[PDB]
Amino acid sequence: AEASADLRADAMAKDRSEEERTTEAEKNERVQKHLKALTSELANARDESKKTANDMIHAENMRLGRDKYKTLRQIRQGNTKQRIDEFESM
Amino acid sequence: AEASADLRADAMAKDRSEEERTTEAEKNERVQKHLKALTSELANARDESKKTANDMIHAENMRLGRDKYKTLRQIRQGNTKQRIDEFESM
Amino acid sequence: TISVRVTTMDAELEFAIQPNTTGKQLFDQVVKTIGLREVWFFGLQYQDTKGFSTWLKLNKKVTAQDVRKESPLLFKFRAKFYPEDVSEELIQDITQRLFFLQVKEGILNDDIYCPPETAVLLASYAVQSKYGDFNKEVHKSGYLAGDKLLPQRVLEQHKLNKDQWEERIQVWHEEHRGMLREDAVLEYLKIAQDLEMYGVNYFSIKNKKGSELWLGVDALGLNIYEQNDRLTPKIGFPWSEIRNISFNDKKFVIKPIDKKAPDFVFYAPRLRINKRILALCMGNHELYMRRRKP
Amino acid sequence: TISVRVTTMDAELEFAIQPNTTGKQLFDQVVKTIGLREVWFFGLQYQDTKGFSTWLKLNKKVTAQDVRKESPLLFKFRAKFYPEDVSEELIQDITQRLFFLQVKEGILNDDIYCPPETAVLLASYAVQSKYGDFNKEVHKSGYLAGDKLLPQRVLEQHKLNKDQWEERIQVWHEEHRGMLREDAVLEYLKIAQDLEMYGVNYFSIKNKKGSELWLGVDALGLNIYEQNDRLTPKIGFPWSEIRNISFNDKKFVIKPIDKKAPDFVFYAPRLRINKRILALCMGNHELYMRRRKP
Repeated sequence: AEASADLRADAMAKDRSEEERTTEAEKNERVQKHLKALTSELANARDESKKTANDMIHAENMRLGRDKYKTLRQIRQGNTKQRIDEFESM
Repeated sequence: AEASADLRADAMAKDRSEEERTTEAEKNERVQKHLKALTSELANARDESKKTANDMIHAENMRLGRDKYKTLRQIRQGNTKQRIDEFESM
Repeated sequence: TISVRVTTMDAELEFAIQPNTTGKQLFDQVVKTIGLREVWFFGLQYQDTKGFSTWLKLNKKVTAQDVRKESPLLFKFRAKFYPEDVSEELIQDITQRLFFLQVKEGILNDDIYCPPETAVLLASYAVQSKYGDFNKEVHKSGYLAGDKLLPQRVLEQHKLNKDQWEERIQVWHEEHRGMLREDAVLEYLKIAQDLEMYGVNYFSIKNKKGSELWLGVDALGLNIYEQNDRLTPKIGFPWSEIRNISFNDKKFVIKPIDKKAPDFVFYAPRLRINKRILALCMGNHELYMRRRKP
Repeated sequence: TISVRVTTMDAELEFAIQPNTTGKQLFDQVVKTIGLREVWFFGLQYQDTKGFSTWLKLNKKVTAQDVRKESPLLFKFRAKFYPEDVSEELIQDITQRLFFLQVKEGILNDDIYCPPETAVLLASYAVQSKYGDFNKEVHKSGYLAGDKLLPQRVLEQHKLNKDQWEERIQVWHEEHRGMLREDAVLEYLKIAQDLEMYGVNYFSIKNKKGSELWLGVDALGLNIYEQNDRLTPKIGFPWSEIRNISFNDKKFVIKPIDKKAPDFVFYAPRLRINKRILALCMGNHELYMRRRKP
């Protein structure tokens, strides 16, 4: 029989790679199914008049389709001067 | 003719009176009508994806019927040891 | 003589004072000069040698306080205490104006959260106060171009440009036709005093377990807020329930009126902060009492 | 000899050290004793004389640091740095367990915000890890009664009692049937690392105009947050954009890699804070680089 094989180093890591990461829930169907189920099971037990500020920020973040990595990617846009100016304007 | 009049000091102030106060918008019908009008006028200019934490806290407060004086009343309920205990548990 | 400059919300005063001058003497010249009689709400603030905003003690000499050695000495005349109700406690024109400009400044800078509808209604009263009745002849396109009418947050949330904003505000300015300038100032303060953060001095504090919280000191009492929510306090103590306050370095202790309840204790990050808290509690407690039983 | 006690998340160690002992020698006994080779993530924390949580410098003597003179000296062994990805970087059982217990502690105490659905899923993995497969014979009504399964905030928002919570959680425990204890720990960490506040060191900071904001230092860079929102940062700087960091008292300066962009400068309330920020930036930067180009 016959066989061949090229030999080369395929460097997988990369600077700023964290900006392209996805969440476990997005890459793990079982975790995603579990969280969907838990959302249903708790819908009835939840007292909607007891929302903390973080609860409201979080729900709004989900409504707008935000995640940790997508936000990191987004907030690093622009050049250094633009971001420093936004910082001073905060 | 004839007239009579009883004479007595009717002290109107009172400790913790702030708890029973109402807002100007609740006691002023013109202000209340102005605010209602402004809510309509701005509804269509608002970018609903730009909501700060305070905007959310405020809208939830309104949803639940809160106001500065009603809350002051509510949060002072209970005795001093119960409130100090809640403080430590925060 | 020592050169001194005292700035109010809408006026600048220059005074030359002898080294012997005490805060109280300097304060008296300022209130005297501006024609202000409701002085109990006010104080003189200065930047100290360390760079901290500090209220000038009235019973000590100016020169004996850590004033930022420079010339002239710069002081800001501001309200340190707020009335419980503006329509019953701010009798003079100068007093209302001063409170209005200071409150408006906090609203405009977002120190005091104000929802959008209210911010626009406030802006329209502020306009009527500054310009008097809308007049089609004088108030042409762009008459509000140099005014700070709204907090940045409100501008960022609505898809309106500067001109659209100034057209919407004009409609509202027009609405208050006939209202005197003093009445627009008062109306503005009536609405503003209902805001949750209005008149509240906030202080970062910790409980025994180290939880980060906010202590609010205001005309009505003491309030405790969750770190993330300064609009709705969770716990509150009315003045009548406090018999004694005191601090030992970072520890502050509030003793209740009875004996059964334990001491309300919290920790400030700096002694400087506890000193400010003590001064503020004392002042608001005294004025609270003085309104009720004079 | 000096009496020392070092507590990890699930174990307590008692050491007797000579006065000559450095932080590095003490750290080596600890990791040696617990069988931990992935040491770079860890550190020893102590309460100083002043009462501040402080990381023991490894290059200095233990006695020459402001350790709270007492006996034994009390230290907490904890992760000072977090991996970017747990499945890749936490190879040992002891490493995973230590990160899991610490992370769980922050979730349970609400240091890291976690929404309710995720908090219950996490609780169920923590239960599988502690108890192994649900067994109707061993795990009778009440087996979870002494466990801290959820953050107080989640309990307060749902109209459920302790028993209802245990029953709901038991269903989920049962769901993970067959999952090894080590896999439940890793699954827990994989979900937890996606939380917005996970692995972030938050510091209260001000910009030039005095606005109150949060600086977040983590494994991936520097982030700036609005005062009220610590979940979603508004501005961010990746490590590769920073060339130098330094501080002069309260002022902290971050120099960008080029020349045309100005310095990113902010002010910390204490010099202690800036020293912590520097230590944290350096460590995270180094490990970040090391993962990419060893």
